[PDB]
Formats: sequence, C-alpha cells, structure tokens
Amino acid sequence: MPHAFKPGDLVFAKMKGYPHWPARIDDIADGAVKPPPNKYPIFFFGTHETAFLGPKDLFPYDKSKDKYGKPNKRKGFNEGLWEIQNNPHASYS
Repeated sequence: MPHAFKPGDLVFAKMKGYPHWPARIDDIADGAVKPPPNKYPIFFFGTHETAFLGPKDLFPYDKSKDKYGKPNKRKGFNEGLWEIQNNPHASYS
C-alpha cells in the first residue's frame, strides 16, 4: 500500500497551463527555505525549476508514465523525460 510522499520519489507534477511534467520530491537542505505547510518542494526535470505543490498535483511516475511520458513541444520537457528515466537522483545544480 502507498505511503506519504518522501524525498526522492519520482512523479509527474501538474501546474496550471503546463502538461503533467517529470519531476521529483526534493529534500530541503539545512539552512534553506522550507515549503508552505502541506506542500512539498518539487524539482522539475529538464527546466531544473522548483515549485511547491500538494499531493493533488503529484502523480507517481511508475503508474502515470504510460499516459504522461511522451514528447512535448514545451521547453525543457524532452530533456526532463531523459533525466527522470536515466539519472533521476543526480545533482542538477
């Protein structure tokens, strides 16, 4: 059975105006800015951007890849598909 989201989990993350996007739950470094309550720090593959999202916008990658893991014209998306498949736990800093 599923647990709550934890750092390192792989997802597609949804935001307004964007397609479901390959991403991971990040850690928060010692000393760095924490998310709002009930929100997780999401690192978006390809764009390497971070936003704060709740579980309603997080789709576990294994279940969802057949639907959402196809090429997209949007900037950074296809690089992001490569990253989540090939090195999803690397430093992209």
